Amino acid sequence: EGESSISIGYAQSRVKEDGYKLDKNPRGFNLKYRYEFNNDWGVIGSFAQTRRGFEESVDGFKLIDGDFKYYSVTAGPVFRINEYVSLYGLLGAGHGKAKFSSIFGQSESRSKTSLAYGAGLQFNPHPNFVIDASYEYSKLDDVKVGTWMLGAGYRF
Repeated sequence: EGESSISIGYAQSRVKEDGYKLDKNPRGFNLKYRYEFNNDWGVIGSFAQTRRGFEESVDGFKLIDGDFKYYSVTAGPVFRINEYVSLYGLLGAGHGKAKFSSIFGQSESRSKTSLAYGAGLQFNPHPNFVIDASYEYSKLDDVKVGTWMLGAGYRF
């Protein structure tokens, strides 16, 4: 196969809420995979996932929590700008999953569909050091979602 690069970073999605957490930022991880690095052209895929997890505390306002997970996947073309920098765009869709805890002969689950788009760039200050910066945003009529990713990887 062609040359591939592995990069990892932290992923957080800012969401509007009544007062959950301070920055309303959930904890998640983003794994990036690049196929056909070549030089003239290439492609890049972005994967991210997160889950609510706040320590129990008595505020009197209860905790929304929700015990749910959010997944999103995007992909797009990559074009080198100079001799060590490239610009690429991410396009796809975001999905959310939720499960209710109860005892029944069957289980119940619901899914949601949202648009996913964003942009990212690759910067290599050193041959063996690459910094990846990508972000994603979903457009909902009532819910506004802001997501950013920060990490680094190595070229293989």
